[PDB]
Amino acid sequence: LEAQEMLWLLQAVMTPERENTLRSALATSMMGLNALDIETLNNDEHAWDVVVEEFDGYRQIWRKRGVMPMLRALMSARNIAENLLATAGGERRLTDILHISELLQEAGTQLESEHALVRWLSQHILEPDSNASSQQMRLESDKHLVQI
Amino acid sequence: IVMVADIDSYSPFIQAVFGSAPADRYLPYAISDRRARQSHPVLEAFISLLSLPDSRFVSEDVLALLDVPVLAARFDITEEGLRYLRQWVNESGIRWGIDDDNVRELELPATGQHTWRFGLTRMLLGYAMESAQGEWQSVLPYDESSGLIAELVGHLASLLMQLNIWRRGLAQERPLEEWLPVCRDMLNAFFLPDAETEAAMTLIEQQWQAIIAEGLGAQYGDAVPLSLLRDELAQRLDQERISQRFLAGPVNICTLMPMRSIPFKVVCLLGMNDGVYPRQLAPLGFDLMSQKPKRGDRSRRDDDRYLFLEALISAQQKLYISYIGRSIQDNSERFPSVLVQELIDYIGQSHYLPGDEALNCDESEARVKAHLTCLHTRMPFDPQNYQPGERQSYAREWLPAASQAGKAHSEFVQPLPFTLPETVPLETLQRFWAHPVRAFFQMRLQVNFRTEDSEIPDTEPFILEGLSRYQINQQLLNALVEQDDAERLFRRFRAAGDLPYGAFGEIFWETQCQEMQQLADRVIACRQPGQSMEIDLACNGVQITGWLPQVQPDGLLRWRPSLLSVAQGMQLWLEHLVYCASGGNGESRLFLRKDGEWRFPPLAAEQALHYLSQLIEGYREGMSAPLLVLPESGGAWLKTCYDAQNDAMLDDDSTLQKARTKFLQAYEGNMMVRGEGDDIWYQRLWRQLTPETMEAIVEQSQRFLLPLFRFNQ
Amino acid sequence: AELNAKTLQRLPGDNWRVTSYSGLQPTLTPHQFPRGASPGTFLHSLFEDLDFTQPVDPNWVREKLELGGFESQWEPVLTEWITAVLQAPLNETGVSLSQLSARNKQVEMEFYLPISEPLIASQLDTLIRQFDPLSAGCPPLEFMQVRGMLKGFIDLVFRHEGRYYLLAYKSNWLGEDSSAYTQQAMAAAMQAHRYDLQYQLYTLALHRYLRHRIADYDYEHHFGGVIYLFLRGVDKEHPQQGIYTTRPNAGLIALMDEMFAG
Amino acid sequence: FEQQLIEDESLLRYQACADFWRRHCYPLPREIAQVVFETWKGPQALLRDINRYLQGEAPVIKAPPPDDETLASRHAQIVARIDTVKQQWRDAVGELDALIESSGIDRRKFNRSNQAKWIDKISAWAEEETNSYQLPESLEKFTPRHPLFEAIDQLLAEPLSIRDLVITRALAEIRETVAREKRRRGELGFDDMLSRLDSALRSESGEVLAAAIRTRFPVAMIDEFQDTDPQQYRIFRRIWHHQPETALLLIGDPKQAIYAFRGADIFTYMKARSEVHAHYT
Amino acid sequence: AVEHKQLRPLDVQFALTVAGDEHPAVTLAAALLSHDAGEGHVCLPLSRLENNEASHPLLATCVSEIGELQNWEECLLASQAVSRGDEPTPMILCGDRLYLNRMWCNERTVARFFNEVNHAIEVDEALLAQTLDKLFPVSDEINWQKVAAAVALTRRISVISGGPGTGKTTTVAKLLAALIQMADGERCRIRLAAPTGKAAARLTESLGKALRQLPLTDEQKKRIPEDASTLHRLLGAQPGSQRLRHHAGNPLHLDVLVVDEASMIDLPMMSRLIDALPDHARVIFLGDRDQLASVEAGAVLGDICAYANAGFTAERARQLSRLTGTHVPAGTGTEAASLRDSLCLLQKSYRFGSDSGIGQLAAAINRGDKTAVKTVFQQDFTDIEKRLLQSGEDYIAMLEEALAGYGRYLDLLQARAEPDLIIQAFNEYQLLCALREGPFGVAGLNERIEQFMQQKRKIHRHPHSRWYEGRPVMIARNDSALGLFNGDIGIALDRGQGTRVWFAMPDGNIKSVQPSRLPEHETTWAMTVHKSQGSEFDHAALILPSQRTPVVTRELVYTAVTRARRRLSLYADERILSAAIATRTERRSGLAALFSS
Repeated sequence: LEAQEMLWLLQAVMTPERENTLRSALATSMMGLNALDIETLNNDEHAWDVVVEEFDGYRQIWRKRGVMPMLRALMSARNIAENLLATAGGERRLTDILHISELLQEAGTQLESEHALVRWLSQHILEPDSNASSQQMRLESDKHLVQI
Repeated sequence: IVMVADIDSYSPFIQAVFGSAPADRYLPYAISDRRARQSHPVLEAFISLLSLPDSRFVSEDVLALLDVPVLAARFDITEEGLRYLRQWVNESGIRWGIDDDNVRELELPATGQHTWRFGLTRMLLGYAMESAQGEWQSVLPYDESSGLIAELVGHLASLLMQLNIWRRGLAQERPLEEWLPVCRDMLNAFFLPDAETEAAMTLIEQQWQAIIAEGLGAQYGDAVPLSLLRDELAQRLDQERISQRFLAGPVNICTLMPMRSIPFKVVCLLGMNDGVYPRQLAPLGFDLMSQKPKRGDRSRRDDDRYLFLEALISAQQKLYISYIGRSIQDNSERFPSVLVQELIDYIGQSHYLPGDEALNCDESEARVKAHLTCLHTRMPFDPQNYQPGERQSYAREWLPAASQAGKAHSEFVQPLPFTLPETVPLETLQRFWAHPVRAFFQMRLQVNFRTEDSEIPDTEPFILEGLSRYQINQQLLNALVEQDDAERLFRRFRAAGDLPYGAFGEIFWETQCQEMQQLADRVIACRQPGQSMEIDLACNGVQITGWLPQVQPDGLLRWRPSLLSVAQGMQLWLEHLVYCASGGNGESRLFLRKDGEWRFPPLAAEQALHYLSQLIEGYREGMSAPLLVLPESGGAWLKTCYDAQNDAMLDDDSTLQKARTKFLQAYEGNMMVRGEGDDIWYQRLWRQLTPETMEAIVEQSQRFLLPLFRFNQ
Repeated sequence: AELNAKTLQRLPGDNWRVTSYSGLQPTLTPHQFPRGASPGTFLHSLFEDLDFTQPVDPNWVREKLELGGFESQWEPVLTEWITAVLQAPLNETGVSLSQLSARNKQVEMEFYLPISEPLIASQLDTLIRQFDPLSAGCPPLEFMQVRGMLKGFIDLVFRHEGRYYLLAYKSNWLGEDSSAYTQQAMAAAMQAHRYDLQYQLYTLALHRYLRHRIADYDYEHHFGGVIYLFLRGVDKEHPQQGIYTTRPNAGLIALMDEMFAG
Repeated sequence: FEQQLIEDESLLRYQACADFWRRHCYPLPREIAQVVFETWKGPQALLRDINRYLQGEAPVIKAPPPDDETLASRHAQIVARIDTVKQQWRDAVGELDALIESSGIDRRKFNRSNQAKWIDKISAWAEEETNSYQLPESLEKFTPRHPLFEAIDQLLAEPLSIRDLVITRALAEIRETVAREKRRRGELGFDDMLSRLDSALRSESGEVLAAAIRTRFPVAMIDEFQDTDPQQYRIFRRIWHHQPETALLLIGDPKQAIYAFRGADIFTYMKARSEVHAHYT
Repeated sequence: AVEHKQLRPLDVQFALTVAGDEHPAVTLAAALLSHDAGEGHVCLPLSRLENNEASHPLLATCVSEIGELQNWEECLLASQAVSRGDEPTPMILCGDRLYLNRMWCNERTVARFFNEVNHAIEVDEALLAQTLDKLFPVSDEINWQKVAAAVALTRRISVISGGPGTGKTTTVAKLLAALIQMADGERCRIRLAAPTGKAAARLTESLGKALRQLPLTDEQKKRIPEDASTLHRLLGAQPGSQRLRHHAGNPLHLDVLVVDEASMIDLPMMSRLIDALPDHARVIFLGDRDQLASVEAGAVLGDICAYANAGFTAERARQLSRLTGTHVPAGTGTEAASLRDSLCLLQKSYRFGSDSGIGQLAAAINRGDKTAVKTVFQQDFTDIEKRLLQSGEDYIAMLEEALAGYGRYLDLLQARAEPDLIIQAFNEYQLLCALREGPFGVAGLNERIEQFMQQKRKIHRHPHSRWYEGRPVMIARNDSALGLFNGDIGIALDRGQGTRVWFAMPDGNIKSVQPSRLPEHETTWAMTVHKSQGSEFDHAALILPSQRTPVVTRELVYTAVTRARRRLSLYADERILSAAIATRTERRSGLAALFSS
């Protein structure tokens, strides 16, 4: 599900004018907002204006600096990494998000256009083929776990 | 300076970690010795156009060429026109094959359908004739492209015809005196000159004329094939390197280049693990210099060892060496290179720590090699890096993540204020009781998770399964309910290419016609002509306005080519409640496949209004809080726990275990049937089905789905 | 336990960058030539590769147009336009390009110029406007403090009768088709495209080169001036149109050398 | 000298299987395509059946069909074989001479009625189950004198299936189409290196190439010999069988050969143990 | 024509695919039919194909049969691509006019809807006359609005033809008031339809401010029409598929349907609207007869209202005299009594009379060009000015007159006032251009006006910001979530919280939106005449290109004249204005022959 959430986030960054894709991307489990927060964000126009402005800034960083600077600024401004580390069972989700970010940055340097990386991510979501780089890694090494 | 063994593998990671730094942390960087990448959608499209007769003309390979703005601007195709052409090729039945002669060329039988010419004829017939008229030349028209937007079809037919001509042009082998104007004519035919893409076409012409000049300098007389020139141009286009910003002033990112040793204060080395460095280039085998070596002979291994020596000598102040020691996938030990191992061996055998002045020789060597080795953490948010001491991280973005002083993810379920309006339509109640969690998402907070549409398949449909089979069964059931000609619908579905070619489509149509005739013999056995009626109800101060289609005097008659499911039973029960509340004494019947039937007897006005008020209370409860009523799994749990003989629910442990088994079977299915839990609306609420939420779903299904199985017969 | 992250006290680096001048900023006729960057570089390569002593051969021009990829019909007008450019002298005494031998010429001189002070635009533009007469208009450009090296590629340097001269090529010239390219229009083009800073840096680099190479060097004795050659403005009947000769005041060069040195 | 290795080979394999299904299953008539549809729904089921045999070494099919027999000839042969039994039932109908047993109920004539309505056309492929009541080996266990029961038992001795000929033609066609497509594109695969080295050592001059390998490395220490394909052992027997000054050390374990799904085989290790003379543990 | 000779690749590929191995006559006929369908002509007459083609004898040498295929009908019917209406063929030849199958189906659907289904609803004439007397206060002479309302409430299908400023929405309000006052106990689910969303918003605000004026009851205010919907939203059109929600099976549950601005309704949308209507709904069409043609191929309202010049019937004249209580004139002759009875013509304009030159110029546009020259010539009526545009000095004079037109807008912009008065001052002066690019177009005039505002000290513009204070933008796509429709103007300014774009909602308020929240934005200093339909401007200025183009015709100049409320300026040559009036955008269709029998 984290790849689909990253696809929705990239579609909201690329097209922040239509509010439907941005609303579908903000309500994901990666952001981690309640239904009251989504309702107050739909009701308050100024908070949605701030969200559209910061997503336009994310689009400017994504067009100027790349994939990983935009993703790092999004994970630092929203502080979603600390919230996923505080949530029990979210460390594996955070490592999957980081691996998806590394693969998107590795595939984004070989592509010139910005929508081409989004199409590549949607294609790799639609293609479940297993490569040596695109497999799931170990989530943690310090904490001892029962190894199946 | 930072030197890597391979620049192209590490340069995305280097650019990623150097761009992500904030303004107080950002240092300027300059990457040199990388492969010169100027314009990918020009050079790659020209390489794909040089492989035009060898290509299979798949629809994705042509839409990737139309993704290029140069080829789209040549044939006057915009981005909106490309977005229309995507769904037009996806729905028009265009998979592979430009022409029927191309299908006969590949030693394949001429099917006549599922080609580019078939789709072009289909789109032009749809521009001329509506789809309700029928076939003309065993080609069903395409009713989407009808207005001036089908002019873009006239652009696409302007493209593929050109894609035929060079397909007949680049097949024959030509000598080198004839390949001169070919690339120029291809460039002025398929591409348009622009301000950005002028230098790419100039480089294409320069490399092509340089290849032909190097060929004709030897006066080559024989013929030269197309694939050789294509491979030579693909090799020559990627040969270029860039080294302009090697010493501009930002920190240098480059690979190790031989016979270049410059003194620097800080020299960093990356990718010094085994296998990556030293770069090994195997000899040709038939070279005589490798057999009898001389003094002046040069090999890449000795050049890399001398480069490591020059990097050791050229470092003035600080030398940094980093290699991958542990695998990121399986945590396997990755050994370093032999040069770094000899370096740490000479360090351990030549120096000792003042803590253990005289302990041993091997133990002091291992202690020095362990003191120099800084085994960093696997993840950047680890608290070991932020511990104060010798080494400390400068990444302030992962400091609250490593401090573990953040709030956790709260639950998505929250009590929201919601006032029930006066006029609530029947369509809103049908969309609510079709999927309650989706109706809580896409209507209350207006969050509809829009997944991307499916891509075009690479081959013609040999089998029928999924949405296409359901649409074929739906049209066949709507045709057989009026006793229409099934053969006309067979010719209509075969003219559109939705059926398999030849006899297999006939076998599929025969077995689907047998199944739909078996269903129609039960459907029209008790069918009466009925018209649509109006619904105007007042329940609990709530107005319900709507329309019920095909209301017969026997009652309600619905037919769908699906399986026995609880959602269709809930829909039929809602229609029966909204039908019996305003007159209408009679049963309600729904006929599914495999002798599945939902029946509800007629009820009084009081019981119908009470159950309608219960459904209205469930609707106003589902908008404030997410109403966890699973139709399939909750209905399976209920029908495992319900007893229709005594009209009471059992409470023994065996039924409580079989209902849990049915709930786990219907929630998460097998590896062949998609379960109910595999959905984008249920994974947002919970990640794992907890028994507390399972008991909540069980209680909500016992509260709501109980008149479904109570009045079932 | 409590943990913190270290913070950098100062900036990681000053503005050090090795830049160039661009970083700090009937049916067949030369007026009907396609105006672009690639035809400009093609004409620059044609003026670079061609020898000035030998007469221009038409088959060589046809071969160069075959290698470049232009039309073959432009060639007999192109060779006579090239010979009309080469016959026109560009000097205050009337020295043509055919009188320059192979040892006297040097094409595409690449220079690196050091600067150890932070280059302030306000302290430089006033020093330019104090001596250069073309800085009456032209409001000043804005650039950051550049400390380090400066790259440059001079088109041609040539000596004649014991006096050194510089020559550059500008060939865009899209807006002129008539004979309106007089000295006023060329001066307006120099003020608009801001080639005064490029020519001043070229004079500073040539002064430092002739000071380093030739012992007992004087700036007024050896240097003669800078010639700008607009290719589409050269006419057979107008020797003054197309060429633009400028000489500095010989006091700006010493102050610019003192500013760039330290 | 330069070739492009591909990681995934399933796409070209599915393309060649689709090409085989286009060039073999499309011009068939209804009476053959019905049996083809009864065997497999499409080329995907056939590829799912033969995907464990398309990769690696091609296996040897026991009792293969002849090279001139097509689907129509096999269909006509099975149709004539069914029609002979139908003729022998139509000739010997209307008689009952076997003794009635306690297990044998007297409704068998109704089963004969099920054999009375069965002989209408030869357009079908599936016979009735009541012919299992007309077997001499089953009626004796429940007195058969007429050879019609023995002809029915000979008809039901082997299953009437077109599956084996289509599988043999698929194994002959899809691998050749995959190899031709990879030779056209110039690509190579992981098992293609083993197949190319085995075809090079299969030739006459390539034996001298093996001597070049004896010039290259005059020793071999092969770890994990339980995971050894027969092509690999054929190569290692071609190079290092009995030549002097070269040593072969097969270090392995037959009790750990668990990769039989990948392509390994313990019978190759048993052949290697039968070929060599010395054993160490 | 000139564009008809330059063949599109769509027509060439259609001719190569449909005809194929047939005669080249069928190829040329299919190419000409596809080109006329691309230009907007519904039908192709065989006389133009036979006479105006140079290859017509050559194909006569191509065919070889017993009868030699001398006639075009036999040569087309010999091929398998043209039939008489029985075989599922792409091309249809029925009345010596060749069309495509979709166009023939839609044309026969329109002819069936306007010839057979339009019956006469018989109601009480005394109560209808009493409601018309109590609603319309003028009863001294002939009022066309009262006759229009009577003939719209009498028949089922009725077309009301009238220009802008003639009080059409007041007539619709009186018609709906008399409709609800006639049927008291019977419920009426009134529905309103529009082709565009901006015209739907204007229709909602106009009928809202019109229906609250007339006295109603508590049950009569409950039956007020709620909203006006788009024709793609009322029928349920999807972006992906062309399947409608109310296509053939379930009709729309409506009692009366008022479709405003039927001039922008093309033939497939009209045929899809016709197939969705039940057998009891009454449809009232609104629009102007001489207005601009439809967007796609087809001309419905013009071919309907072409028979309005003949007049009514002899019985219908006595019926209208008994209904309205006045003297209604009768039309001479009887060709199609149902269509001639269902039509009406509005000539008495209320917002402008014979004293204003705008209505006289609009009446002279449909006449000869010398009448328009005489209308502009004598004394100019203090409303219409004519400025000759030939050279650069005339362009500078046009820019100076545009500065004089936008003077109050720049004065309210520089004084830092409220944005409502800024939008109200901007909505008084407007330039109307024909083309899009070049020196005469949208993007040319916008960039020239921006350069002129950069030259003179009127508007400060940053070159790299693109969101300077005072730029007018317009949206190109609809957005129901933000509340803005296609064709709505917004003004970007700084209220103090940043540069935001203010839009004037039809409810009377102003909405400040972020420029990053705008889905589409184009500079609108000069609008096209096709995109300015429905709106109204006080001072309009038409700019026509000197190059001859098929866009500049009689209907374009007519829509440019009727766009102005009081003041209208012209910047064109005399020869271009003389050629645009004579060259009428005729669209060949079979409605002239189907309605005649």
